[PDB]
Amino acid sequence: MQIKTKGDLVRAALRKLGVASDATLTDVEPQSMQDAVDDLEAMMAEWYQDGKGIITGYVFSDDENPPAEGDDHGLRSSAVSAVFHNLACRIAPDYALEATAKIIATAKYGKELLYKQTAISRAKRAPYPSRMPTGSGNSFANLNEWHYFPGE
Amino acid sequence: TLQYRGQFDVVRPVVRKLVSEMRQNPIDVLYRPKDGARPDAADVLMGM
Repeated sequence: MQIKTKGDLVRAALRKLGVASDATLTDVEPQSMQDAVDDLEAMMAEWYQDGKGIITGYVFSDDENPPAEGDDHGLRSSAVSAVFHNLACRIAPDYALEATAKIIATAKYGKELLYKQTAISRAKRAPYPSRMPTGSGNSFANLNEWHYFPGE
Repeated sequence: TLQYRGQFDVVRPVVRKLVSEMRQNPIDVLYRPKDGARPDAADVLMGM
């Protein structure tokens, strides 16, 4: 992937918003870019709710390794588009802007697609209750009448 | 897995009914003399 760090994610968001790009004759200041990185970190922490939210593989930057920009985001290939579309939406209000309809739709669709696999894995059935027998068909042979082994 | 496997029997009452019906009418051998033989030709064999 050509996008590999939080800086590249922020630059892609700015490119989509039209604020800055490799083509524009003007670019945003490094303080603005750092603020956008902070916005991305806050958004990803709000999503990944200490493990009970959207699992993406995002790697959170530490204070000791100084520049948060330049750290590899750690996302999979399929998460980059959703992440930077949502980042463009989040940071557009800073520039007196409003992320356009296509950007909003792509962000929504990408967040859905991000959570799809995790939702499929989290849709699990609780084991049998505590007062349910296991029936004669199982209880013959090994005399097991109340266990419901959790093996599989 | 395990899954629930209950057994709600409905043929055992029929089998018990048939067994009891066949038990209420016992059957055994009965030796009868052949035609032209003595009228008592089967008593020893029947007693044994």
